[PDB]
Amino acid sequence: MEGKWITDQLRWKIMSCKMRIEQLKQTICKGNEEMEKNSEGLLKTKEKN
Amino acid sequence: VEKNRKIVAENLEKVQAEAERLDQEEAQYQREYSEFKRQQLELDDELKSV
Repeated sequence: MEGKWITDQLRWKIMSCKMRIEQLKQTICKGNEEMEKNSEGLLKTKEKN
Repeated sequence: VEKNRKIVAENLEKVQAEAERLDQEEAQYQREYSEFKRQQLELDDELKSV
């Protein structure tokens, strides 16, 4: 188990990273949708003003 | 992406706050212009009555 425990810590470090890679990706994807939404809102509100 | 989001968010907030300012200005315009209209409507009939 000492040999498997070491490799299994990494197997968790990798899997844990993968979950942060996924979440951080979609966070950017959501962070960029507010760009097109609020920048377009900025435009329409500047022509309106 | 976080920093430039705050920049555009603030830009939208600043510009929309100005739209509210011009809405408040028109509101007062409507109030002031309506009293001018009311006075002009009474002068219109007073010019006719004379």
